[PDB]
Amino acid sequence: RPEGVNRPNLLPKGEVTSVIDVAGFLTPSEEKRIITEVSDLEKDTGFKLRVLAQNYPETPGLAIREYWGVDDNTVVFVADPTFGDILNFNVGAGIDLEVPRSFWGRLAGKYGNKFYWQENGEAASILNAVSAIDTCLREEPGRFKCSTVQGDFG
Ligand SMILES: [Ca+2]
Repeated sequence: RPEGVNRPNLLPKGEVTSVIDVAGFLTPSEEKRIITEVSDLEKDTGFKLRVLAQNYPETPGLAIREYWGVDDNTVVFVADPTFGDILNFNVGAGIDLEVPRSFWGRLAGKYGNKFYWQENGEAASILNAVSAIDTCLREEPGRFKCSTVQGDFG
């Protein structure tokens, strides 16, 4: 409970990037793979997935608002083992309209439970969750949209 953490100092230095890995969970090559996926998704759908890997309270926190221009089309994925579900999804109102709410909890259960996180490591959890979000958001509308999660079969 620190007034809401707001640390511009923990933002990356140069040009905006859609991955802030404060915690050191991802290699540069893993970061690059997420950046590619996230760019493509945004190009194809207009949805903005942004990834913040952190250990609270070492977070840019409220600083990410201006940084990423957080809006109705933004899902902020916080991966942080200090808080609750480890995999935390902050879902813009525009995404919320297209995705069943149960999806985020199912995604968190699958790739975010503490056994999966410890066994497979932080990178694998994050990468697998990014891909499942990408897949979900790209689905055509329908009564069974995102009722299953990527990897369920494949
Ligand atoms: Ca890193």
